[PDB]
Amino acid sequence: GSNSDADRAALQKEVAAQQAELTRISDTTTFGGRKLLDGSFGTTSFQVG
Amino acid sequence: GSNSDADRAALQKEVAAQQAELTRISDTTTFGGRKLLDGSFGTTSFQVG
Repeated sequence: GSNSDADRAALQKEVAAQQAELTRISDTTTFGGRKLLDGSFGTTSFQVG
Repeated sequence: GSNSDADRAALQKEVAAQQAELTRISDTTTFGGRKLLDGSFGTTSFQVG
């Protein structure tokens, strides 16, 4: 309501913790010590023939 | 997967051992101390007439 919740400090802290959690989900997906979604993914290609 | 198995070092060791076993199969065919495939084979001709 632009004037009701003066708790904007903890609100920004909440969304900042959520962004940090997102950055963590980016990492910790190391299927082979080669974390998939984040970092530098080599744009691989699986040979099937 | 072009990036999934970082154990390509042991993979190379495996392939090199397979190649060395191939070269050993080439040797050790000393049918008379005249190993057929490698070593010294004169590419001779068997007389039958």
